[PDB]
Amino acid sequence: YFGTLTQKAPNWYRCSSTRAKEEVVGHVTLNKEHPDMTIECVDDGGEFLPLEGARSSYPRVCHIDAKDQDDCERNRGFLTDYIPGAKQYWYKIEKVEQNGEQSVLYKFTVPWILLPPAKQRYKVGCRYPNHEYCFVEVTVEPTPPMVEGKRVTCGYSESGPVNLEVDLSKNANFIEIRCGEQHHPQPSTYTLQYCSGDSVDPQKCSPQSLTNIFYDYSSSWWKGKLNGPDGATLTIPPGGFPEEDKSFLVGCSLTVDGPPFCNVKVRVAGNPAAALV
Repeated sequence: YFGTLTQKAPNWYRCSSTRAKEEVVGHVTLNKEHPDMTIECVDDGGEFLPLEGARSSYPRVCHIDAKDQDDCERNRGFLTDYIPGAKQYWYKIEKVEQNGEQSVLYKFTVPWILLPPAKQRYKVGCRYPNHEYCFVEVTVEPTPPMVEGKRVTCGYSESGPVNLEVDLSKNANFIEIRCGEQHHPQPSTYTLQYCSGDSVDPQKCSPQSLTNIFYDYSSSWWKGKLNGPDGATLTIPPGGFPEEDKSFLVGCSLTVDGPPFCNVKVRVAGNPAAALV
């Protein structure tokens, strides 16, 4: 049931219902420099795979291991499970007529600031009523981990933990940490505990009380969830700062318990600063 897939440009593929003898699969990579892709389905008398997936208010995609059109569609996933915040209007759809050939063009663009914190793979393509199909696999590259001011955006890599450091002090007393809606906090008890070990890996975390770090500590100093849409914000009242410089580890895991990990070392400045003793 293989349709015939040809590449017209990087991230632009064309499928027709001409029966090919071997399965050819397209390969798209979406990142900041190449935030868009085009799927072109030839109408031989031209639907995006999965059917309706580029028109619906909840956009839908194939699992990356779908074996064919029916396997894809009977198991169709949600685009937002791969890219949080994805919207139908990230697709622009066009009918094109050329020299007696009708095709439909589905051009998908990810706003680059919304690239996910971990690499994702799904696939889409073209499908026909007689069950013919072409797959185009989509790799969505991640937003780099970063610390911008006091906002810490975690990220995940299979080639090792991500380590980020950020500062807290009396006069710059809040930080925001984002694990992403797809991921998970470490330790899970982070509003009460930090990792005294050298990783937020549950096997290495060695959770200890945040009363080791702050004075008059309260879990109420955290607002928002680490895996909520805006991450979690930790705000330290001025009296909360100890006399000594300190640090603690909090972070994120890809899955509830498992790697990759993102380790955020929060460096707490002692109060008073030496100038003001």
